[PDB]
Formats: sequence, structure tokens, C-alpha cells
Amino acid sequence: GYDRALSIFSPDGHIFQVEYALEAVKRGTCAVGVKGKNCVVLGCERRSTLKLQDTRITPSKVSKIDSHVVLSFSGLNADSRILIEKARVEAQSHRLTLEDPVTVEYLTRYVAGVQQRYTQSGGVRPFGVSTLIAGFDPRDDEPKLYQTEPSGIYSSWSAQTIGRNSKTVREFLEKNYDRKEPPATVEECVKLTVRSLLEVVQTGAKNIEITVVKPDSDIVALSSEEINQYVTQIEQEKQE
Amino acid sequence: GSRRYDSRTTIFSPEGRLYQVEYALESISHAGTAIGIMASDGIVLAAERKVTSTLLEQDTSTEKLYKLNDKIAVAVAGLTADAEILINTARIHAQNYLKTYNEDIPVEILVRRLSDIKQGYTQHGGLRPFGVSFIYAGYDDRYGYQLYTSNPSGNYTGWKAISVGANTSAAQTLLQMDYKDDMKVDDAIELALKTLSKTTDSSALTYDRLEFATIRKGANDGEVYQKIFKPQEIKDILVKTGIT
Amino acid sequence: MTDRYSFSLTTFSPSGKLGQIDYALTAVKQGVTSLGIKATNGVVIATEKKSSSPLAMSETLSKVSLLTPDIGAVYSGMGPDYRVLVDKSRKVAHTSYKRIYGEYPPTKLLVSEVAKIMQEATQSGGVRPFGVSLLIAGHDEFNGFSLYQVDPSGSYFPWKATAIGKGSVAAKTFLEKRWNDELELEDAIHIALLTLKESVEGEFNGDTIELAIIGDENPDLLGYTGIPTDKGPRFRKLTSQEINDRLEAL
Amino acid sequence: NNYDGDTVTFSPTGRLFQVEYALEAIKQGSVTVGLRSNTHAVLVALKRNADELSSYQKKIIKCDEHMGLSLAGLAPDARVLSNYLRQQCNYSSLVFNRKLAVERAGHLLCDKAQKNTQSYGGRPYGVGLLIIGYDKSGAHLLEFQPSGNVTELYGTAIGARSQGAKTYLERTLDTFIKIDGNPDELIKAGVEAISQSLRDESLTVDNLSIAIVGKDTPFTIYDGEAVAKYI
Amino acid sequence: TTIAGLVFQDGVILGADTRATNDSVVADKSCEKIHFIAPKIYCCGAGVAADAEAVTQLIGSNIELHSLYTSREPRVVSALQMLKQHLFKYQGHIGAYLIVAGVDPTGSHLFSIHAHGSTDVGYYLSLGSGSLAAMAVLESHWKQDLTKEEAIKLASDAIQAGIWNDLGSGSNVDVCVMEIGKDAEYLRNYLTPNVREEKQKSYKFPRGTTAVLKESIVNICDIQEE
Amino acid sequence: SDPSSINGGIVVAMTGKDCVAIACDLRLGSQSLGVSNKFEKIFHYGHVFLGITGLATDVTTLNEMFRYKTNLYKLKEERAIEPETFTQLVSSSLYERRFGPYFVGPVVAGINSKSGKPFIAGFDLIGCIDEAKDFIVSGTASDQLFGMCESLYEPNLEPEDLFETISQALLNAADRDALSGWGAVVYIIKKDEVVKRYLKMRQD
Amino acid sequence: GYDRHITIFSPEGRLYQVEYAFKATNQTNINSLAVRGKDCTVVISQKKVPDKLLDPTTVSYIFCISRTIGMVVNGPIPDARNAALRAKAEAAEFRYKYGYDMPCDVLAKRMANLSQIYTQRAYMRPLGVILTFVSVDEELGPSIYKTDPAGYYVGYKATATGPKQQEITTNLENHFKKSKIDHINEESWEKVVEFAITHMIDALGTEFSKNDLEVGVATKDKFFTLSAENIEERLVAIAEQ
Amino acid sequence: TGYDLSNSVFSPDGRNFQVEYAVKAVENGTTSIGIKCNDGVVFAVEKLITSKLLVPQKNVKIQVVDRHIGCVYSGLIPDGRHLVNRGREEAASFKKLYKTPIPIPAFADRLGQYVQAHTLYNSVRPFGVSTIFGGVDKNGAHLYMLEPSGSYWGYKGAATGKGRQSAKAELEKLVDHHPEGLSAREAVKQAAKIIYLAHEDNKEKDFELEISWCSLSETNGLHKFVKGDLLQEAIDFAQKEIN
Ligand SMILES: *[C@@H](CS(C)(=O)=O)[C@H](Cc1ccc(CN)cc1)NC(=O)[C@H](CC(C)C)NC(=O)[C@H](CC(C)C)NC(=O)c1cnccn1
Ligand SMILES: [Cl-]
Ligand SMILES: [Mg+2]
Ligand SMILES: [Mg+2]
Repeated sequence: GYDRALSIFSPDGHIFQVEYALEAVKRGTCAVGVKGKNCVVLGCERRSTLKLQDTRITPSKVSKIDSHVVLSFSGLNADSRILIEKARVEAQSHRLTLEDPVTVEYLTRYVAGVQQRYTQSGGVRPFGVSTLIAGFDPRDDEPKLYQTEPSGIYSSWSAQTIGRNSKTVREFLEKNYDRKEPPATVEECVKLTVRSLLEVVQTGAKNIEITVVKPDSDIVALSSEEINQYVTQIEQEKQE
Repeated sequence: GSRRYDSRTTIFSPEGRLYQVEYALESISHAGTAIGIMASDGIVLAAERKVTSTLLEQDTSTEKLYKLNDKIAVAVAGLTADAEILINTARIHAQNYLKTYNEDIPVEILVRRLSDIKQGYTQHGGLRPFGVSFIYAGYDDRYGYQLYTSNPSGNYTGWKAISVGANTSAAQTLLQMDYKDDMKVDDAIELALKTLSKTTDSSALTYDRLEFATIRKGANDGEVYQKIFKPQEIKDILVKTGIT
Repeated sequence: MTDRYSFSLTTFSPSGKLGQIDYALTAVKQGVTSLGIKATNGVVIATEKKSSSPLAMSETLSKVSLLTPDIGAVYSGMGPDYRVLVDKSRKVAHTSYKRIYGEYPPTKLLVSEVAKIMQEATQSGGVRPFGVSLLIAGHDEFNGFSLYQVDPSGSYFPWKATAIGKGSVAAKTFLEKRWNDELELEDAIHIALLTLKESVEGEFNGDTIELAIIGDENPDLLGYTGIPTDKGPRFRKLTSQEINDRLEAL
Repeated sequence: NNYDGDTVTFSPTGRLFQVEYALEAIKQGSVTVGLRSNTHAVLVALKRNADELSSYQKKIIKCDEHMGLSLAGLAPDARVLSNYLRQQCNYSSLVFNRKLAVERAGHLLCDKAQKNTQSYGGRPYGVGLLIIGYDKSGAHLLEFQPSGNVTELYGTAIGARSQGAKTYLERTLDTFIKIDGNPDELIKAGVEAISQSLRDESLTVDNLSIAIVGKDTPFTIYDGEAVAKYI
Repeated sequence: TTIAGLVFQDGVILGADTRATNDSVVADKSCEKIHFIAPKIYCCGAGVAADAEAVTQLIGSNIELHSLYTSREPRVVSALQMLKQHLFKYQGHIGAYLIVAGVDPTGSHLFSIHAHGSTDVGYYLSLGSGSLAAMAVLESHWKQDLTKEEAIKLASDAIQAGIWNDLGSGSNVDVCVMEIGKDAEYLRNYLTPNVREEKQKSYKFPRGTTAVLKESIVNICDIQEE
Repeated sequence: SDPSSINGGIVVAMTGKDCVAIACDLRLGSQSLGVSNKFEKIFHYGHVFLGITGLATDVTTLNEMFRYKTNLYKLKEERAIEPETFTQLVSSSLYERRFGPYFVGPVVAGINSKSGKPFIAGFDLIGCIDEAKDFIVSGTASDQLFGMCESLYEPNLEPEDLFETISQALLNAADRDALSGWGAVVYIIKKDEVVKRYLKMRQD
Repeated sequence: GYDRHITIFSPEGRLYQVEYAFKATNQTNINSLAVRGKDCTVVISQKKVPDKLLDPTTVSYIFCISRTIGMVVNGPIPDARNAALRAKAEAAEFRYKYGYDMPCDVLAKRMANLSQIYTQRAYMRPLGVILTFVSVDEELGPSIYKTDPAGYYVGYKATATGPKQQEITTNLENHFKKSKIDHINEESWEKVVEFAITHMIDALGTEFSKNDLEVGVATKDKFFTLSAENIEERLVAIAEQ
Repeated sequence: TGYDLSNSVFSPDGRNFQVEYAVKAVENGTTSIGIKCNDGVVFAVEKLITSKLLVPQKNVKIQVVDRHIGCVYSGLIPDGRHLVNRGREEAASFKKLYKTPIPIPAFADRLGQYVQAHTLYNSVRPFGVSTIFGGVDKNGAHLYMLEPSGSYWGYKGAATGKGRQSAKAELEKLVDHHPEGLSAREAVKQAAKIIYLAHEDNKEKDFELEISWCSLSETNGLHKFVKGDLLQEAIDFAQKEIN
């Protein structure tokens, strides 16, 4: 087999392949995660360089891992599928042996562990993908939002963004998100997620995708018109 | 040892790009243009052959348009030999699905499988990626008519109309200009040929240069028919649309 | 004592070229001219027996090879690569076809299998591409007569007539002027011998030319009688005498 | 220069630079001394600390009841090679009811180290070992280099500043070889030898490490207040 | 089954009956037990029918490829060696009992091969359930320097002895003649001593005699097209 | 215990003038227990027909296998497989399982599209070919079918006479076998039309 | 310029490692010659024992591959022996599997196909040797078949190999231009050896003693090498006419 | 250039520079010799006494293979041991199958093919030893010498290492002055002399002589080391000749 050590240390103590994978994430379309009091919302950018697209069948940016946990990402699309597949397998394997669905923290830890394994295995390059993994634990009403990255580190976030111009939307969330009082309702959380994307997206509503996840496996994706109403209300308030 | 000679096909550049995928895409940009257009009552696949010689036996020739099963076809842009490896795999995946579930494989499942195979070559194994971009045209009872493309990176996306190979920038502008959602197969046939006719590096577009195919749910009694056009039938449709 | 070359030796350069394939095609260009012409009732393949020494017995070196009873092959480029490809082509005809279906494969499918083998040399670990272009002529019951070219890349195209190697550019122009869809096999052989004279410097006779045909069934060459269905091989290599006969009417 | 990228490459003058660089890791290692008489064989090792809070790195490893070694260089490599020795000593006991000969132990280490120098991907061992033992032909002392060269000696030293101890033993040769049936005096001669390789630092109670094997003496290691006697 | 092979002046000849049986019943009345291996090398097969057919076909494929590689006529000893080494490998589990005969540049040859991989050299041989009936005839009549006409007579007689007296054997006689310096001639249905006699009555039924519940047309074609 | 006679059932195929017929019963049982009266044993891949008797799981498995193989054949060859070629494929495929065989009795029937020649064949479970001119029988009442076919059959029957002969061969054989019957199907095959008929028979 | 280190194509379409393996062929500075009689095939080669400490009986570039096949090598002895051992193994394995002695030309083809694999696969280097196989084949009669590092092989009426091969080749070419036959029309092998030696003397322009030559002879059903005394008897006969 | 950086790469000359570099390691090593006598062989070697601390007679360099073959070598000592270990495996599997002990020419090729195999790939290094070996078989005595390339020949006398030119000249005299042959006990004495004469090239450090021998009459064809009185008789003879 091909055994070559592609991820290795450089004199300054950096693993360039892992850092260059982060550059692939920086190139990827913006993804944002905002957790409210009784919900999590996952926002995603869709670049409008590609029109004449078929949005029914095109791979959606947010993926269900089980009926109660979702995964969005920024970076290489083809790489993300491999992680999503492995996670979905592990989700059912956990149900089969533990007789209980995965926690969001467990699922994140597994995906993060896979990403890590590829940074010190022979013959493989790291995943050019950072993920946001969100949902609710079984029989639990506390929202969960985790982030992973090519190096294999993972951590929990009140709100987080990844991908291109994530610096700008993180700037926005850092000033607008209050921990002592998060978005109390679904509306407020979605609004703050749309607002944050509107800093970078620079176009109406086709370029924004929203997915709301609520407790007890209640996941729904918003349509163009539902999102477009949020966009309208935001800019009308802004004209003042 | 051997390390000295290893190109390291599966690495990132400092910018976070995959060298070999990018260079394979550059390879594909020189290949003959392939166009897929999806209508409400069918799909069109049109493609330009690359090697005009008068002595090429065109009627038995197949460089661009291949059949994957009775419901799904592909248009090829890039190295034909590479595409034929992938095609034979996709043909098997279809039949495995048919043997297991006793139902024809959904279009997206076949596309994802192939795209995942292409992805594998960019992430592990140290081999060069497949220098091939596909346009998948297909039908199933869930989503109906579907167009997809995959490229050497293993990324795939869905389309209403799309071009791969040469002059895709010029071709996609022209498609974006004249495509509409209520369009029909006969209109899409015309659009496909008009687009190739403007983007072609050749002096004129002729029948001996084209491969052409349609998937219609306009077979007898609500079935789906794949038609790979014979050379005479391409010549007829060129006269009909008014190009020659 | 390890094979450590598990990585591709053929890779994409910045311009989108596959260097090793292009260089393999350059090696094919330096190789001796061979050609193929398809008639209505047959196919002919031909090449020059470029003898490396006059002490060598050029009869022993078969540039034109039987693959199945109804399929033949000729090349331009590196002879040793061709020889091994012929060995694998003969075997793959049995293993992937005859032992399954109880009959020899059709021309296009055998060509497809050879093409596959050459493609794999263009992507597999630790190998260079094959430095040959093949011309494969053959017949089968449902496709009739056919002529295929197979390049180092693994790409193959069906031809009415073509040439490869040294003087292929000049030879293809010559074939374009002469070829039509009403040619009989004898006419194609005549045209083959004319075309091949242009690229040959020295002696031009049955001993310095190798020429075979895919034509009628040869029950005389079968070796046995008693099965009406088995009518004998369509492949036949022309003798040194048979070539010289046609050179008088040239 | 160009020929030092891996162990598989000879230089133009017939040198294996990766082996010579592994040899260099021994010289950077802390000094250790080996010496013997006809009845006993002794190891003395100067252990090294990282700083004043840290422990002193253990230099001596037991292989069997009648054999063991001291190390200088990469300690994980000494662990690998000692573990291999333990197994060979053990194999000899279990299968043949026979204690492994010290000379044969050296031969096994030599051949294990050699395989790493001729094959691609591997690296040489980055450690030198001084093996002592008492077998059916009396006391023995071996010096193992990771080039593969194993050498039977009366006495030697390896590590940083080892040349001072090695010159001392070369002078003392005729004296210490005769120290038969007296373990303490043989250890004294080893402690005096290792003192010739010291600069600035001196032999303290948790610094020094001594081991001994002999006629009616199993291989035992002395550390801490057990070596205060010899300071 | 009843197979035999014998040698004559400048050749070798093989014979076989044409009855294949499952248990006590006659599955086939006209099966070919003489198998092609090369143009001038043939094989009679008795034992398990599928095993005997399959083994000869495999060796025949490998013999062809070997012939192509070496640019030579294949030899009977090559077939013999390849058949026995394959049959030996499988320890009789490929239950094929063969008589291999042929002509090559060395001369004419006759060998028997048993299922366990043992081989015999002989001037006349017989195998299968009728071998004792056939061998009785060969032992009574075989002599040196037979003419081709005497050889075909004796071979067909040996097979006939099996056909009549052995229940396992029946129907017609197949013969193959391999002579030096000539094309091998394969003579299927050389004798036809067991044609069925005409029937007393014709059991063709009046149309509509069979009761039918439903009818339908089956679509066998690809796509009915617009 | 004997796999070929757990489930039961029969297939018979006959040649006629410019036509072939293949027929089968509809029973699937667990020894004495009848389970299904809609288990058809005759399939088709283009214009080539394959009847399969024996262990029902293998009948289903082989159908799915030959569909798979013939589909790939067609994509590569660009034409439907013929009966003679398919026969060899069936033999090949059965013999590759020589030492763990499919417990079946397959029967190929069809007309060669190029020559027009009627063709039938039968196999044992490990792939030995019986390429008969007259008829092929298979299943648990194969003895009964041999007896019926051998007396009832005559060569060069017209399609509508051949129907009567093959039907009466099947029906009267199945009524003398416990493990066959429960309905029956008869395909009459011509070069470019195929008629399928379900037969009325005693349901015990 | 790593296209010159392994067996891949240069921009010109050339395999520089194959070309340099051919140059290794002449490193021994030994010239070989093979010719065919009516009933035999004779191969002669120069024998140079430069060191007096060498046991001259162990210095040989001629190998008895099988009973029927002999093989002379032009090139360094380690590669010569590599090729010899393999050929022996192949010739034995052939006999076992297929029940008859491996023909000369088939062995040559087999060794050539092996040599081809070293030109295509990167981890294997070509052998720096030219193998000249000789036999009296039972079907083809007297046979000379030569393999090189490129994987090329062909039959010969006669052949010559080494630094001065062109001089020996042209000498032989001229003789067969006169006689107008494919062989040495001579009954006894003894005289065919005398021919071989004589025409090498003429081509190279050097005289030989018994210890300057090495001779191999193929007859029907055996190949054998001549001793120094057998060669001496040959040299005496040449000088006496 | 770059042709010398990888093993198994032909230079434009047709040379494998890595093998020639292995030869430099052999040339750098101590002097070892072999002498073929009437009914056997004699091996001898120069062992440089780097220090007084080396135990005399203990660091044995000559190695036996089977019971009838001796092996000595100059260069990288571990490489020599790896080759002898292989030789022992070869000699064992030969005897296991064929009963008879391995003949010396047969044994010679088993090493020759193995050493040659290490010049075929870039994943392995060539052997950094010339090996002088031999013994008595059913056909009589044999002496061989084997280089890093895998090249080997039979010899009357052989020599390798730093003092090889000096030794070779002395061996060439023995060959000229004794055409009828040399006895086993004579060869032991001459071997001692030749190692002493070849020590002028390694004259800085003093050395220790080590001799072994197989002889049909003197050892029953078995490999044995020269020990005690016979060794001292050879050392005395050698010491007398230098003075
Ligand atoms: C006669 C062999 S005997 C009884 O030992 O003399 C005959 C040889 C034969 C027949 C046909 C061909 C055609 N290729 C070649 C050789 N063999 C048979 O009749 C066998 C006899 C069996 C092994 C006892 N019959 C079979 O092999 C049949 C298949 C035939 C009808 C095609 N199968 C079985 O009898 C059988 C039984 N149980 C399980 C499977 N098969
Ligand atoms: Cl081969
Ligand atoms: Mg019933
Ligand atoms: Mg190479």
C-alpha cells in the first residue's frame, strides 16, 4: 500500500498539510451556527456564481446524521460526504449496541477523531473540512452546537461561524450574541442567524439556507419565501 | 529509496487546493465541449467530438455518450480511457442495486457512488485522479428528470442546464441567457446545438463531429426511452434547427 | 527486495498534459510505419519488417499477430511492449470471455480489454505507459468487419483506414485519397502495398513486408472436419510468395 | 552531505552517514563504564537529570538473573534492545533449560542492529550498550555500537567524556582484572574510572547507578543510599 | 458410458457411445463424449459428465494459449500432463475418466486418465461402465499394424459391445480418427443402430382440449418507442 | 432433507416448427405444506427464456444473477444475448459453484434472432448441458414428464398444436406428483411474438 | 533529470536506463560468436583470465541451461548468473508442467518477457546482459536466439556479441553472402567449431591459444562445453591447413 | 549527475556507483586472505588491536558454515555476519532436501545470487564486504572470493582489505614457486607470513593473527580453527620472515 507520511512536522512545529486544509476551509462557503434557548439554527451560504442550478437535487449543505442531530460544513464538498457517511454509520451502530441514540457531543467526538486519524496516518491527507454539528441529546431539551476542524480538535460554541469571511460574521456574532439571554424563540434565533450571514452574503435570499433543529427530533429546513421574509424585515428595520 | 520519485498526488497546495485535481481540470478544459439540458418532458445530451478526420468510422464510434443503464446516461469530457474505467464500475453499481432491492437505482445514488470513487483518488492511494468530468442525464420515479455533473475532485452538483470541457465559460453564459423553466425537449435540442455552434473552435459544426442523445418519458405508455442519435439522425436535426 | 513504487509515475503537469503518455506517443512516432485498411468483405493490416541485422531471421519476428481466429493485431513503436500485450490479449480473450460464453469475443470488446490494460499502465503504481499504438483488425457475426487503433493512453477509435508511426501523416493523406466504401479486399491489399512503399527506404518485397488479412473463413486451415458450425479462422497471414505476386500487379 | 538522507545510502568514500549520526547520539549521552575481573563484572553509570526538580534517567536494565546492560543515547531504543535480549535469554531458558551465553547475546544484538542499517525506511538504533554477564565461561563485558559492532572487552566506557575513563582503565588493566572474590573493590575501580570523565559535577547519591553480576551473585542494580557506600 | 481408443498403422482412433444417464433414466440420447482439445488432439470422457466436459475444455483453452505462445503444434503429452496434474489436485472429486489420443510432431499417442490423476499408456484402452464389454472385444480381436478400415471396425465393435450388453451405455456410436500427416476426421453418429421404431398412434390432441384460465402477450422487445 | 425436492415443482420445454414452448407449474411448498400458488419458474432476458426447478431460494437467486449478467452483456455487446450463448453462460455459472452447487434444474428455451432456429437446453445442478432436439424436462416429476413427453411428443408441431401437447404433458405429470401442480403456465414462443397462457388444473 | 535514473520515458521517447544497461554489456570486454551447422550449433567466446591467482576452470560465461539448451552471456557475471539460474528454473518448470523439453526459442521469449518487465516496472533494473541461447531443437533444428536488456529477441543464422561485434558480424555477413545458405554446410560439429574459431581469428585479427577460448556445442539431445584439450585439438587442425 | 545517489541505477558508463562505493568500505577494512592447498583451504585475517582492553582470542572474525565451509571477510563486519547467517540457512535447506552437505561451488552461488539481489533495488544497500570462503567437498578443495557486486570467482589465492596489493603479490609468488601444490601445514605458515607482510599498510596499530583451515588429511574435511602450538608455530615462522 501507499504509506508515505504526508502530514509531518516542519522546523517551526507546524503540520503544513493540516494548516493548508484550513485554507481549503477558508475558501469554502460560509456556514454559521447559533443556538437559542430551546433551539439551534444552522445557516449556510450558497454562492450565486452558480445559477441554472437544480436546488431540488443538489446536495443540501446541512445533513441529518440521525433524526435528532445535524451536520453542516465549510470546505471541500467531496471530503464532507465521507465524514457524513461515517457519522451516520456510527449513529446506527451506537443505537444497535447501546440501545440509545448518540449524544451530540459523542457524535462530534467521533467525527473529530476521524479527522484527527487522517492527520497522522500514512498515505492520506487531512480532510479539507470544518464541521458544525448541532442537535439535542435524547430526552434532553438543552441545545448543543459543536465545531470540528481538520486537525481533529472540537469544542462547544454558543454561536460560531466557519468558512469564507467567517472573520466578519464572527465579529458580528461576538457583539450581537448575549450569553445571559440567548435568542428566546425560534424567530429570534433565525433572525440573528440571517442577520449574521447578511454581513457577508451580499445578495438577497437565494444565497441563504436555514435549518432549524428543535428538541425530540424536530428538524425542519426553511424555504426561500420564509427566509426572504426575514431578509425583508431586517433591511426595513435597518433603514433608520 | 523510492520516495525520491513520488509526485505526491494527494496533497494540498499552500492555498488549500489539490494540485492534481486543478491540473486535471485544466486537462478537461481542452476536451471537446459536452452540454446537458434538462426540460420538463426530457433531457438532452449534446457533445462535440475532438478528432475530425474524414477516415474515422463515426457510426460504430463512441467517445462522448455512454449508457449506464436503461434510465441513466453520461456525457464525457477528458481522458476517454479513464471514463471507461468509471463507466464499467457505475454499470455494476446499478446492477448490484437492482439485484439487492429489485428496483432500478435512483440517479443521485449512482452519481454519489462514482463521485465518491473519484474523491478517494484525491485523498488516498498516491495515484493520479481520473481526468474526467461527467454530465449525468437520468430518470427515476422519485425526482423525475435529473442532470448532474461530477469532476476529478469527486464533487457533484445538480443542474437544469450545464456544460463541461472547452469554453464552458462562454457556453454557460449562452445557456443562462436562453434557458427557461417551462422549456421542452425539442427547444432544448435546439439550444444545445446553437450553444455548441457558437462556442466551437471549429469553423463550422457538422454531423460527423457530434454525439447526441435524449432521454424522454415520451415512450409508448409512460415508460422512459434513451435515444443515442445515429450519424444520419444528427445530420437531420442539424438541418431541422437550421445550423447547416 | 520491496516494490515501493505504489504511486503513479504518470501525472498531470500544470498545462494539463500527461507527460508520460505524450512521450509514449513520441516513441510510437519514431517506430516503423504500420497501417490498416477496411474493405467491404475484409480488413488488411500491414507493416515493414525492419530487420535489425541481415543475419537475423526476420520470419521469427512476427510483427503481425493472431489474437483470436477472427482478430489480428499489428503495431508501431516498442516491439517488446507489443509482444507482452499480445500475450495478455490472447489470454484475456479466454479468461474474461471464451470460458464464460463458449465463443470468442467480438472485435470491439477484445479491443476494450486491451485498451483497459494499457490505461492501467497509465494510472497504476510504479509503471510507465506502453510505448506502442496497436491496430487491431477483426470480424464477428453481429458487428461484421472492423478496424481499431489503440493508443498508449488506453484510448481507442474505429477506423475505415489509418496509419501509425514514422510516415503516418503522409500515409493517412494517401489513404484519404484512395479509400471508398465500395472496396473489395484485393483492392485494399493493393492500396496497402502502395501506401507502404512510400515510407519504405530499402528493399520492398514479401520478405521485408509483413501483411495479414481478416477475410473469409478458412476451413482448410482449421485442421479437423466433422463440425458444420466451426468453419475456420478468418485471420490469415499472407505468405512471402503471395505478397510478391501482388507486387507484380502494382 | 547528499548521502546522509537515509541509512540505505553509501557515501563516495564508503561511509553510512545515518549510522555515524546515530553514533553521535551516544557521544551526547551521559557517561557509563563497564569493567570485570574473572569472578565478577560491573556496570557503573552516571545518570542524567533534566533539571533539579526532575529524576535522574535510569541507565541500567536487567535482562536475566545472570545478564544485563547499561545504556548511553536514546533510552527508548535501549528499552527495545533490552526487551529483545530478555526474550532471547528467556527463550534459551524455556526451550533448552540453558542460560544464554553472553558472547551469543552480543551476536544477537549485532544482527538485530544490522537489519536496521541495510533496509530502507528504518533507522539505526541511536544507543550504545555495555552488556555484562556471568555464564558457563565466567565473567564477560561487551560493548555494543548501533553500527552492529559488538566487542568483548576487559573494560570500557561510552558516552560524553568517556575517553578519560577509558584511558584510566587502559592503565589500570593489570590491577582490576585480578580483583577476584571481592565485589566492593571491583566497584571502587569502576567508580574511580567514571570519575575521570566528570567535569564540574561530582558523584552524588541519586546521580550514581551501579550494577554487578558474578559467580554467586545474581544481576542486581544499586541506586540511592545503596551506592552512598561508594561515594 | 462406453469409451474406447486404440492405435493402428499410422494413427490412433477414439470411440464412444452417446447415452448420458441420471440415476436409472436416460437424460441424453445424443451427447458428444469426444471432446475437442486441439485440432489433432481429442478426448473421450466417462464418469461425471459435467466434470469430464469442463476439465477437457479448460485444458483445451490452456493448450491453445500454450500453442500460440510457443508457435508450435500442441503435443498429446502436454494435454496428458495438464489433465492429470489438474485431476490429481482435486483428489478424484473431479470424477472424470478420460481417454486422450492425438497426433503431433512426435507421432501418434494414446493414454487413459483416471479421476485421481493416474495415467496409462496402451495400444487399446476402454473406460466407463461398458469398458468390460468393450475390452472383451478388443482383447479378442486387436492386433498390431491394423489398417484404418480394420481399426474403425474394431473401435465401433468395442463400443457396440458396450451399447448392447451394458445398461449404462446406449444409442449411437461416435468415432474420431487421427492419422499422421492428415487432418483429424471427427465422425459423430458413425453408427445409428438404435433409431426408435415408428409409433402405433399419433397423440396429437384436438385443439381446445386443454382448459385455459388466462391469455396475454409477453413484451420481449426493448422499448416500445414513440 | 434432499434440497431439490423440498419446494417441488416442474418445468418442461419443447420445440416445434419455427417455435418453442416452455411451461411450468405454480406450486411452492414446504414438503407436504402448500405455501404459494403463484410461484412462477419461468423468467426471460430479452427473447431468451429460462425455466428453473428445484430449491426455490436458488431459483430466485439465479434469476437475479442471470438478469444482472445479461444486462451487462447487453450494455457491452450492444445487443440482446442469444439462447446458445446464454446456455453456455448458465453452464459456466453453475459449474463455478461445482463444490457448493445451486440445487436447481434449469431449462433454456428461445429462438435465435439471426438464424431463426428453435433452441432448447437443460442442465443438471453443476452445469452439464443436455441440448435436446425434441424436449427437456426438469423437476420433482421429471420421470412422469419423461413418460408423457416421450409418448405424446412428435416433431414439427405448429404453435397451437405444440401448446396442447406440452400442456397435457405437464398437467398429467403434475397430477401424479404430490409436490407439483397448484396451477400451471405455458409460454408459446415465436420469432417476434410470445403468448403466455395460465392453465386450469385440479388444485390438490 | 530523473527520467535518466529509472525506467520511464525521456521527452525523446527513450529509456536511458535501458541504453545504459546495453553499455554495461561490454564491461567484460569479451567477444562472443554463434554459428549453425547441419546437425549442430556452435558458440565460441573469448576467455580472459587476467589474474594468475584465478582458478581458470571457474571462469566461464557459457552455461548449460538444460540438456538441450546452452546459453552464452555478454555482460558482468553477477547478472549473467542471475539470468542463468532463472533460465534453468524456467526450463525445468516447463518440462514438469507441459511434459516436454523447453525449446530454445521459447526460453529466449520467456527471458525476453522478463527483461521487458524490468523496462516497464520502476523498482526492477534491467540486467546488463545479452543472452545468446543455443540448441538443436527437435522441431526447428539448429537454433540461435538472442535476448537483450530492452526485452527484444530474435532468431539468428549466426550472430556475434561484444565490443568488436561489428567486425565479427561483417565477417560472417560476407561468408554467408558467398555460400548463399543459412548455415555452415558441415557434417561434424568439430569442423563447425574450427570454422567459428577461424572466422573470429580473421575478424578480430588475433591468434588464440587453448586457454584464450571457451567453446559450447549443441547437438541433438545434448549441449556440452569443450575442455581446453578439446579446443587444443581444434586449434591444431586449424593451423595444419 | 545524481547517478551515484541511488542503488541499482546505471550511470551513463554502465556502472552502479553505489556498488563501487561499497567497495571503498571493503578497501577500508582489515586485510583477510585465503590460500588453496593440496587437499584443502586456509583462511587468515588481520584483527586490529585498537586498544589493550580487547580480550585476546575472543573477538573471533572467521565463521563456519555447516561443518565443512569457512568464511572470512573484510569491510563492514555486521554485513559479513548477515551474509554468513544467510549462508547457513542456504546450507541447511540444501542438506535438509538433498541429504549431502552443500558443495562449495553450489554454496558460492547461493551467496553470489543473494549479494547480487542487493544490487537490483533502491530499497536495499549493497553489501559492504568482500567475502573469502571455501572448503572441502566430494570433488576436493575449493577457494572463492565474493565482491559487493555479487561477482565471485574460484581462486588459488585470494586477498582483500587494506593490505590486498601487498598480499596479492605474496600469493602470486607462491603460485609461481609451487606449481605441484602447497601442503595444508605449509599454507598455514604462509598465511601467517602474508598477513604479517600485509600489516605494513595498517602499521600504526599492532594486530592479532587468526587462522582457520579445512583439509582432508589434517581435519577430516571439517572446518577447524588453528589453535595453540600450531598457531604459535605459524606466528614464529611469520615473525622470522619479516626480520
Ligand atoms: C457415462 C458415465 S458412466 C455411467 O460412469 O459410464 C456418462 C459420460 C458422459 C455423459 C455426457 C457427457 C457430455 N458432456 C460426457 C460424458 N456420464 C453420465 O451419464 C453421468 C453419470 C453420473 C455421473 C452417474 N450423468 C451426469 O453427470 C448427469 C448429467 C448428465 C445427464 C448431463 N448428472 C447426474 O447424474 C447427477 C446426479 N446427481 C447430482 C448431479 N448430477
Ligand atoms: Cl512470459
Ligand atoms: Mg398435485
Ligand atoms: Mg526500472
